[PDB]
Amino acid sequence: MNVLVPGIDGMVSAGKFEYSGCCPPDFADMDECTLATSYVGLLPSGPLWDRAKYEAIT
Amino acid sequence: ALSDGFVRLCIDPSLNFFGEGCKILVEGQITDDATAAENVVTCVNSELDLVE
Repeated sequence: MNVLVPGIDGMVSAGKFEYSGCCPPDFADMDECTLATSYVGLLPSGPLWDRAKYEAIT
Repeated sequence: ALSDGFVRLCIDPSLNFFGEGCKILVEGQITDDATAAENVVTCVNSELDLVE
């Protein structure tokens, strides 16, 4: 038979689901490197920005 | 010549901006503190460069 585990309602039987993969990223995934260079993509595009946006380092 | 730019156009503007189609010469005396050489015509840019 199953192996019972402690629970708020006494001894019950536990189990697991199967991985879904639809979890939004949590605080942990966010990093300064992650988005510090990201906003370089919010600027417009043209001859005045192409070189500058390409040479961005962090 | 922009490598990552668009194909058909390349503006390439000039470094400065003025026409100097006509010229004016101002002659006068200076003081000891002046660094400019005497009796040699030189071009004047702006008031920020004066005094010295």
